[PDB]
Formats: sequence, structure tokens, C-alpha cells
Amino acid sequence: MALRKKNSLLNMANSYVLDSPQPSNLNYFWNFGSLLALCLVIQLATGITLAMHYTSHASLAFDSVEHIMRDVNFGWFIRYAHANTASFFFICIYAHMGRNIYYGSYKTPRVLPWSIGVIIFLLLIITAFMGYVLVFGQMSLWGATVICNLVSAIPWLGEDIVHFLWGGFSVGNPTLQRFFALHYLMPFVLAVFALLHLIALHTAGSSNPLGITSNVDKLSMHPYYSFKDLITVFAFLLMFTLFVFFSPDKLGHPDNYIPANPMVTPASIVPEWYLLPFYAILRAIPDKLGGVIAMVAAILILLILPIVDRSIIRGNAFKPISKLLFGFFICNFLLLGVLGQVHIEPPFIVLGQICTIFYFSYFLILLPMVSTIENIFFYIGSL
Amino acid sequence: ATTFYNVFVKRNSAFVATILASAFVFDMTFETAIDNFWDRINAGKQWKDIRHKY
Amino acid sequence: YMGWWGHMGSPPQKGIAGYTISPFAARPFAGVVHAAIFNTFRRTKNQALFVILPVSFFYYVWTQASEKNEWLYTKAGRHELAKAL
Amino acid sequence: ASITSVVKTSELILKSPLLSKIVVPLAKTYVKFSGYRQLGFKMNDLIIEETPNMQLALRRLPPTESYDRVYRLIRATQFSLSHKLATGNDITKPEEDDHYLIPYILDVEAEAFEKDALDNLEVV
Amino acid sequence: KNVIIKWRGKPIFIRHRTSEEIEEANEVNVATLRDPQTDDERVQKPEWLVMIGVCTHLGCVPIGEAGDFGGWFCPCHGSHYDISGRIRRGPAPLNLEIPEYDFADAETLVI
Amino acid sequence: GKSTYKIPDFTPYLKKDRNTDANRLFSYFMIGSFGMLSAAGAKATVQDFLSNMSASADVLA
Amino acid sequence: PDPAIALHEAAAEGPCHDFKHHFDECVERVTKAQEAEDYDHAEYKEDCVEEFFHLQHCINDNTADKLFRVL
Amino acid sequence: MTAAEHGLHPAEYPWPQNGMLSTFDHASLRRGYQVYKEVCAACHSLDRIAWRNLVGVTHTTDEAKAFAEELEYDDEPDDEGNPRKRPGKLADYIPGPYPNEQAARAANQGALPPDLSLIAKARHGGADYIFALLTGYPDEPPAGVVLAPGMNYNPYFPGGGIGMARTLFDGVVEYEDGTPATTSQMAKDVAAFLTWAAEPEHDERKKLGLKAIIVISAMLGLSVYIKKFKWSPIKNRKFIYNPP
Ligand code: HEC
Ligand code: HEM
Ligand code: HEM
Ligand SMILES: CCCCCCCCCCCCO[C@@H]1O[C@H](CO)[C@@H](O[C@H]2O[C@H](CO)[C@@H](O)[C@H](O)[C@H]2O)[C@H](O)[C@H]1O
Ligand SMILES: CCCCCCCCCCCCO[C@@H]1O[C@H](CO)[C@@H](O[C@H]2O[C@H](CO)[C@@H](O)[C@H](O)[C@H]2O)[C@H](O)[C@H]1O
Ligand code: FES
Repeated sequence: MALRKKNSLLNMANSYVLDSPQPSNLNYFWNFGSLLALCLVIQLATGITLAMHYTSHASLAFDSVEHIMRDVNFGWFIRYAHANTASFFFICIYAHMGRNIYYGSYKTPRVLPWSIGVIIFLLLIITAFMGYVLVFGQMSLWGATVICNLVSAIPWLGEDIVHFLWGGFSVGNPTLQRFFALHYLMPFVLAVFALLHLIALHTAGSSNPLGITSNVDKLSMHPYYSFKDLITVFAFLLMFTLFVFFSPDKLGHPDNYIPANPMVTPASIVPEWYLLPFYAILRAIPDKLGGVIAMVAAILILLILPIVDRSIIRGNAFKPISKLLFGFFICNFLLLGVLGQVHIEPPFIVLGQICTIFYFSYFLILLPMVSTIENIFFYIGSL
Repeated sequence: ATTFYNVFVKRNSAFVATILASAFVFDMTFETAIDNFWDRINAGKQWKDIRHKY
Repeated sequence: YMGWWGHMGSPPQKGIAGYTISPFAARPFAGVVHAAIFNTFRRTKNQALFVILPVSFFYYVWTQASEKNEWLYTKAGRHELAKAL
Repeated sequence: ASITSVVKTSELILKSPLLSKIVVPLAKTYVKFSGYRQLGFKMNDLIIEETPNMQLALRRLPPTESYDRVYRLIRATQFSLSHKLATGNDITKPEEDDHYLIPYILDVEAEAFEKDALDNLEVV
Repeated sequence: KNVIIKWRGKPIFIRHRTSEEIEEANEVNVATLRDPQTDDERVQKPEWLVMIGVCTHLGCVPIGEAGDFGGWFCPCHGSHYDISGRIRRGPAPLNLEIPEYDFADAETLVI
Repeated sequence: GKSTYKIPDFTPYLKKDRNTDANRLFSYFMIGSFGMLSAAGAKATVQDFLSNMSASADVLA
Repeated sequence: PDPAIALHEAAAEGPCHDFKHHFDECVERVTKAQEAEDYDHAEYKEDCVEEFFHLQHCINDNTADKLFRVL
Repeated sequence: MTAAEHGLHPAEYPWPQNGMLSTFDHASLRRGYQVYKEVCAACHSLDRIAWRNLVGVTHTTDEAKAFAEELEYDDEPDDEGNPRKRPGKLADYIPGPYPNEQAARAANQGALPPDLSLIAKARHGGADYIFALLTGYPDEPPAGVVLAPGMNYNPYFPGGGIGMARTLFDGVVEYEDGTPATTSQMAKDVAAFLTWAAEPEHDERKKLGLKAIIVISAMLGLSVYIKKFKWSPIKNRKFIYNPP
């Protein structure tokens, strides 16, 4: 018996990256998994490096980031790489979640990897929110202020909890230092959950774009998906290169190059682009607590897809109506993103509410209806 | 051509040694070539082009 | 639900003969030109409506909303803005 | 959803003259645009099988039906990875799209649902 | 007279308002106020206007006694606050924020 | 469609010179080039990246 | 002397003439309205910023490249 | 918002450094330093730039040491622990015109002139915004704009009323290279200089990007050949089914 199978440690690697039996028909949207792993590795390497140069004290934080840009050899690259990869991480995670929703990766028997995935998504949001604060520019401070004040909505204890998060009575040095410590930590926790969702998946194996069993026709993970993953790695690195080397600030807010000033409030305080849809959902509800619940529910509602999808068929490749509905859902999610960065003005106020209603009605009404109807159409249509 | 395969490709030790030696050569020549190309497209703009005035 | 090599959990297979040739014996880019043109056209044509319909609708919606918003904050739009607030 | 549910609902529709008159033509076009026939699948090939019930139904298939199903799945998987469609004899014609599995799953489910009912019986 | 106490870095204007000053502030129809509030909402004690003395526009400190509504005038972009410290004219959107202050004694406030 | 000894048509894909050393060598030239650029790219990446840990410009002043 | 002055004047009289005239007419209206009494006690005081921006935006579109070419 | 409240958005001017392969014009950078030094430095600091940063960008080592040595900086205390001054060194940061914010605001009718080290990154528009703002003071405010006292009308500044007056006029600087110092020329030079100040790695960054783009492109092309090569047995697979 070959060593890669005999030795317990090697055999764990072997089971995941080499002999792992994969469907032979995965398309390029199965490549986001590895890109997310690459982003996570880039973030760890660049992040740990920045941590060697960054100072978490509020009197020095912003200046330490300028020191990284200006004095540390290749600091500019490590900083821009870390900041841009945070954007790519979300592009890839939305792509990966999009793939999962379109192809019914959330259905039995893959509810557990999906559900752990929803938590990974929450940890990514928290990680990226805290990391943004560490620069301690104007958007850092004011973003922390606005977002942390949402916890004030929790009844009875809300105010107390906010002061507890801040370590003080406003966002300041204690907040910055604690966000540094946690921002360093959270990526390791996120890596653990990413590994758990993989282990959970390994019981069923990957889904595939037809939504049928692949047990009949498997291919080793290596060399086939190893070499197919390289194509998207190099495509990703080309996009990374164009941002990091040629337009490093395209995805940024200029106000974060102004040092935090608790007195001056910026023109418009928006989150980073990848949080904007959730921000739009929050604005849609007039009530403070209502808004917060809706915003959290917009993420946690993903946990009920296994229930509300009533289809006897896994995924949308063969379901024309579900494909149309999915198209509208995704475009609406992008509209929400856009409306998250407009000013609270007519006519975007009403529009934001309609898009929010559409977002939730996909999970609660349309998907259950459409999936029930298509079940009937497949049966009657093939009689 | 058999000869070339037999010398540089057949043994993996030889193939990896050839790849690394080629990487060394490429790295040094590419650096030099890009330097010159960069200097020609940005001619008269760079400090090295105005330094002589001072 | 999935086993491993040797016992993957396939229903019994019988009667299928599979054939293939070595990667070294094949032209990797055989018929690439035909595929790049005709096959891609086929695949794109068949999916076009599912992309065009939602994109065009939501782009139209956004265009109308952004144009109204712009107009409301002009001099001409003063009255309509006063009502809207 | 359960196959039982789908089948019962479909029978309600096919009973009602009005309903069938408007639903049957829709369902036939739906199936045409669905495009599974273009990969040489029969409708039943697409039903989710990673459930206890469906595993039992598949184990109850006659060997010939079972062997042919395996072939259709392998053939479709090869079309999928090649980004080709079936041509000629590989395309499923409407007359070949038979519900080979529905009887087996309906029997498996019938017993499983009777079992659930009778687990909740109350002596009167 | 108007004092400036720094409290959490932010300056605190403490004005000992006269009777006639209070009267002047209680006049303006709330209707015509970017940020509609009456002095009663702002102060807990009519003789102690305590505000966070940063201009709500960008964040200069308004020069007190100056203005056009004789309260506070931000020299930076020319925004005028009142004797209630309400915004009347200029780019500033909001009235000068009020801190959480309590009269422990009648002669000492804690902020 | 019945005899399994009648190998399906692979003529669209078979190279006539498939057993020649020239044929293998070419594919290994592609693999080797890719290894060479990966080596050159890794060396550049590692060198540039680790240099962050050498004395910064303010320290060298 | 400043190249911008000439280029801006040329672009106003030429490709941006419609906007030049809009701004001009606006100015005339507003100045006349300021001349009239009880203007200070009016609700809405018209400005010419909008028209100015349309003109400037136009001038900049027709000038940017030309100006940087002669520096 | 009103367009006024946003500010007029600056034109896209064709800067030398626009262009994937383009560096700054270092001659312009040097001229722009001289504009900063003779005009802006009266009110604006450049705290993140050290004398050494100018070396081999705009000035030789000797010129930059000369600039440093003309100033006095705080030394470590003498042996009796009394404060002392020393002449500047290349490692020193370019010193600001005011000792603190309060002094800065007092000199500028309450407004605080921002540090300009990052202003090209800290405003939408970058170089274009700085150029547009410095050159964009109209002789007369558009009729109907009411300026607060000590504000100047400038359409590019949000709100329109800026506490910084027009400062560039033809011939406020005498360039040492004989370039005619017109308002436009000085604004272009100083805007280029400040852009460099914000992102001094710019030139090196774009060259390394060129190398990366080339290598990454080649690797992408090869990775596609290799994928296709290794996958061909799977793509080319054929089946014969004989139902049993
Ligand atoms: C004598 C005073 C003074 C001089 C000279 C001066 N400035 Fe300023 N500048 C200011 C003040 C005050 C502000 C703040 C204006 C405000 O916020 O209302 C300012 C603001 C700016 C801003 C940013 C405006 C914004 O968006 O916040 C830039 C950029 C600027 N100055 C650049 C320059 C350049 C370039 C020069 C000369 C080449 C210059 N300044 C000369 C006083 C000056
Ligand atoms: C750090 C973040 C993540 C990493 C590195 C990661 C990585 C991967 C990898 C490598 C796979 C197997 C290959 C693939 O299908 O692409 C996978 C599958 C999956 N992931 Fe993720 N993932 C992450 C986040 C998420 C999130 C946020 C979700 C869900 C909300 C999720 C749900 C899934 C599911 C359901 C599968 C199985 C899909 C299938 O193959 O059918 N993952 N992930
Ligand atoms: C999922 C992984 C990570 C994500 C998504 C992430 C995200 C971010 C983001 C968005 C920022 C703001 C960047 C900016 O605009 O400058 C940032 C900053 C930072 N991150 Fe991370 N980060 C991750 C992992 C790490 C890790 C592991 C470290 C290890 C310490 C780290 C250290 C830092 C530091 C020190 C900063 C502040 C310096 C700076 O702004 O560049 N990060 N991170
Ligand atoms: C992804 C990076 C690579 C490192 C590996 C990831 C670390 C996670 C590994 C620990 C989790 C346990 O991983 C588990 O181990 C065993 C053997 O290794 C696998 O077991 C599988 O493979 C072995 C042989 O390869 C068979 O004996 C077994 O019948 C089969 O199910 C499980 O399918 C896998 O779920
Ligand atoms: C096991 C791995 C072995 C140890 C790894 C060694 C790590 C650090 C070694 C070299 C790092 C510093 O070494 C130095 O690298 C930088 C590039 O990064 C090179 O610098 C060259 O390019 C950079 C930008 O690419 C320019 O700023 C520089 O002016 C130019 O000379 C130097 O010519 C080299 O001397
Ligand atoms: S800063 Fe107070 S008026 Fe603008």
C-alpha cells in the first residue's frame, strides 16, 4: 500500500487534495473555492506582514500605515495587496455563494456545509469590518461609530453593550487596539470554519452543474482540478495585478486618507462596497431595531433555503423559470448594493424599500411558489 | 532532438535543474530588458534624464 | 452518500465500454477555432435572455431613479422636491 | 418536496378539464425549454437521489433499467464536461421520456408515509 | 459670558445667559429652523446653555457673541448659531449638539 | 454501437507523430516554460515580499 | 500670459455658446431681481450656480486636452 | 444633493503620469516643489515628506542637504538638560509653517489649511482636483451666491465657499529652469508634485506592474495549454453502450 494512503497524516492530505473523487463535469464556477483559499492565504501573508509594521495605538495607527506606504520596503505593495484582496475576497465569496444558490448546493445532502458556510460569511464580514477600522482614517472612525451604534438598538442593554465594545464612551484608542487584536484573530477562526465546511462536504462530495449524482463518473482532484485551478489562479492574479499595481485606490474611499477626526463628520458615511447591500436593507426599515433585525435576517435567511426550495430537482440548470427568478434576484442584490451608497433622498428611498421587499420575497414566497410549480410542470410535461 | 530530450528532460533531476537555471537566466535578462524598455518609453522624464543639470 | 475509489456507491455498471487516447497522442487544441466560434455562439445564444432580461430591467429602473433624483435637485425640480420631502 | 405530493397535485390538475387545457400546453413548452432532453436524459434521471427513500427506489429498479440509467448519467456527464449537446439518437425523444422510476418511488414513499401515520395511531 | 471647557477633546461652550437672552431665544418660530428644536429641548436649565462647541458643518469652533442672530458664528464658512445654539444661517445642517450634563449642585455641573 | 473491439473514431484528435521524441519534447517545453516562469515569479515574489523585513528607509537614515 | 484665459474665452464663444448665453441671461435675471426691493425678505433667492456649472463643465470638456498640450 | 453642494467635478486632464507605462515628469516635480516652497508652504505643511525623499526624485543629495541645513530642528537636551537646536539633516521631515492647529487656524480666519502630503489621495479627483481648484477661482462669483465673510467662491470646492484665496498669479514664482510661470503652469507643476508626495512609489509600482503583467500573462497562456493538454483524455473520451 502506497505511503500517501498508509500514513494517517498524509492520508488526510491525500483525501482532500489528491485522491479526492470529484465529479468530472465541474465548470469554472467550481473554481471560486480555491480562489477563496488563495485570498485567505494572501490575506494571512500580507496581514501578518502588515502587523509587523502597524501600531495599534490611536496616536500612531494612521501614521504607521503611512510609514508602511512610504518607508517599509515594498510596504506599498503589501498594503495595497492586503486592501485589494479584501475586495477580491468578497467578489469570490459572492460568486461562490451565487454558484451554490444557482446549482442547489444548499439542498440535501449538503445542508451542513451550506450552513457552516453562512457562518463563514458572517465571520468574513466581521473580519473585514474590523480591518477597515484599523487604518483610523475618517471612514475608519465614522464607519466604526455608525456600525457600533446599531448595537444600541438591542433593548435594555444596548447602550451598555456599545460602551463595552468601544471600551469607552466613543470610538477611540481602546476600540482601535481591541479591533487590532480581534482582526488578527478572526481570520484564523474563519480558516477553521472554512476547513469544517469542507470536512462536512466530504461526506456527500461536491455537487455538479447537472445536479445528478457523480458517483457514476469520478475524476481524481489531482491532476485534473489542480491544473484547472491554475487557470483561474492566473486569471485572478492578472485582475489582482491590474488593481494593485495600476489602480491601487480604485476600490477605496479617499476620506480614509484623512486622519480620523471625531469633530468633523464626513460628507457621507458608507461602508465598504461589499457591505453595501446589507446597508441598503437596513435603511429600508424606518425603525432602528427593525432595521438591524432585517439586516441580520438578510444574511441568516440564507439558512432556510434548504427548506423553502421545494424542488424535486437539484439546481437551476434545467429550470427555465427558476433561472429567470435567480437572474432577477441577483440583479436586485446588485441594485441594493448601489442604493446603499446613494444619499437618503427621493426617489431612492421608496426604491430601496421595494428592492428590500423583493429580496426577502424571493426566499419566502417566490422560490417556494416557483419550485412547486416547476415540479408539476416537469411531471405533466414529460407524461 | 532525442538527444535534447535525453539530456535535459528525461531525468526529473535534470529537468528541474534546467528549469531553475533557465529561471535564473530569464530573471536576470528580463530585469535588464524591462529596465531599458521602461527608460525608452519614459525618455526625458525620469530623474536619471535630468540629473545631469545638477 | 459517497464512498471512495473501489466502492464509490454507483449502482452496478455493466455494458459500457470507455475509450480514450493519451494526452501525448492527442492534439490538445483540436477544433478549437470551430468551438471558440460556433460552440460559444450556441452556448451564449441559449442563455442570453436569462441575463439580458434582468439586467435590462434593473438598469432601466436605476436609470429612471437616478435621472429623477438628479432632476429633483435642480431649480426646475424645486416644487416636486418639496412635495417628495 | 415528496414525489407523492407532486404526483397527487398533477393528478388534480389533469382531472379538471379547464386546468388541464391551460396547464398541459404550458408544461410541454416548459419541458422543451428545460432542455434536459438535449443531454439525453429522461425526466426521472434528474430527481434528487441522495435521500433514503430514493436510494431504496433505485435499488428496486429492474437491472436493465438500472444499467441504462447509469449509462444515461455517464453520457450526460460527458456532454456536460465537453460543453456539447446530444445529437441524433442520443437526444431523448418525447416518446422515450418514460417515468421509469416514478412507480418505484411512489411505492417506497407510500410505505414510509403509512408508517408515519400508523406511528401516530390512537386506539378509539 | 461664554466659557470653553474641553471635555473628551470636544470643546464645551458654557454660557451664563441673561433673562433677555433667554427671551430672544424663545421667540423664533420652530417652523423656520433647519433643525427644529426649542431652547426647552436643548437646556435643562435656562441660565446654562451647555453645548458641544463644534460647528455642525465641518468642525471649526464658532466664535461666540458674533453672528447675525447674536449667538455663535463659525468663521470658517460663515454659519450662524443662536442663543439656543440653533443654526439659523450658513452651511451647517444641525444645531450645536448638547452633551449629557447634570447639575450635581446648583453651582457645579458635571459633563 | 455494438462491437467493443471497433475503437471509436479518434482521427480528429490523433497526432500522426505521437511516438516521436519531438512530440514529447514539445509538451515538456510547455510544462518546463511554465515551471520556469513560476520559478522566476516565485523568486521575485519572495524576494520582494521578504524585503519588507529588512531595515526600512527611516531606519537606514 | 496664461494660456487658459484665451482657450476658455474661445471655447465660450464657440462650442459652449448655448451655455454661455444661458449663464448670461441667468445673471441678468438675478441681478435685476436683487435690484428690486423686498428681495432680502423673499423666500426663494435664485442663483446662477447651475448654469455656471453647465458652462464650466462644457468649457472644461473642450479645453482640458488643449491646455495641457501647451504646458 | 445640489450640484453646488457636491462641487463641480474637475475635468480629466492628460497628466504625464496617466498611462499604464508612464512615470511622473521629474522636471515638473522639481518645478512643483518650488511652487510648494514659495507659495503653499506659507500655510500648508508637508509633514510626511523628509528631505531624503526629494533626493534622486527632484534634487541631488547635495541640494537636499543644503535645504535641510538651512533650518533649525530640536536637538536632544544639553548636559544641563537645557533645550537645544541643531541644523537639519536629510532624515528630518520638512517642517510646517505653524507650531500647532490653533496657530494655523488663527492665521487663516479660523480655517485649518490641511497637510498636503496626502491631499492627492484624500480628494476625489486627485491631481485633477488640485489643478482645477487652484486655477478655478472665477473673477466674480455666479450671481446670487452669498459668500460668508473671508470665503472665496470656487466651484470645485464643495459648497463653493473656500477659505483659501486665489494664490497663483502669473509670475509669483520664478522657475529656475526658465519655464514661463503662468497660473496654469504653476498649478500643473504643483499638482504633479503633490501627486508624487501622496504616492512616491508610483514610478516603481508601475514598472513592477509591467513585469508582473508580462509574466502573469505568459503563465496564464501556458496554464491554458497545460490544462487542455492534461484534460484531453477526459474531453476526448468515447463510450459504447451495449445494454446487458
Ligand atoms: C495663505 C493661505 C493659503 C495659501 C497661500 C494656500 N492655501 Fe491651500 N488652503 C488654505 C486654507 C485656509 C484652506 C482650507 C480652506 C477651507 O477648508 O475652507 C486651504 C485648502 C487647500 C486644499 C484642499 C481644499 C479641500 O478640498 O479641503 C488644497 C488642495 C490646497 N489648499 C492646496 C494649496 C496649494 C497647492 C497652494 C499653493 C500652491 C495653496 N493651497 C496655497 C490656505 C492657503
Ligand atoms: C473562506 C471562505 C470559503 C472558502 C475558502 C471555501 C472553500 C470551498 C471549497 C474549496 C469548496 C469545494 C470546491 C468548490 O465547490 O468550490 C467549497 C464548497 C462549498 N462551499 Fe465554500 N468556501 C468558503 C466560504 C463559503 C461560504 C460563505 C459558503 C456558503 C454560504 C460556502 C458554502 C460552500 C458549499 C455549500 C460548498 C459545496 C458546494 C458544492 O461543491 O456543491 N463556502 N468551499
Ligand atoms: C480574511 C482575512 C482578512 C481580511 C478580509 C482582512 C481585511 C482587511 C481590511 C479590509 C483592512 C483595511 C485595509 C485598508 O484599507 O488599508 C485590513 C487592514 C489590516 N489587516 Fe487585515 N484582513 C484579513 C486578515 C488579516 C490578518 C490575518 C492580519 C494579521 C494581523 C491582518 C492585519 C491587518 C492590519 C495590520 C491591517 C491594518 C493595516 C492596513 O490598513 O493595511 N489582516 N484588513
Ligand atoms: C485541504 C488541505 C489539505 C489537508 C487536509 C484537510 C484536513 C482535514 C482532514 C481531517 C478530516 C478528516 O478527513 C477524513 O479522513 C479520512 C482519511 O484521511 C477520509 O476517509 C476517506 O479516505 C480513506 C482513503 O483515502 C478511506 O479509508 C475512507 O474510506 C474514505 O472515506 C475521510 O473522507 C475524510 O473526511
Ligand atoms: C529561502 C529563501 C532565501 C532568502 C530570501 C531573501 C530575501 C531578501 C533578499 C533580497 C531582498 C533585498 O534585495 C534587493 O531586492 C530588491 C527588490 O526586492 C532589489 O531592488 C531593485 O528593485 C527594486 C524594486 O523592484 C528597486 O526599489 C531597487 O532600486 C532595485 O535595485 C535589490 O536589487 C536587491 O538587492
Ligand atoms: S466649519 Fe462651521 S461653518 Fe463651515
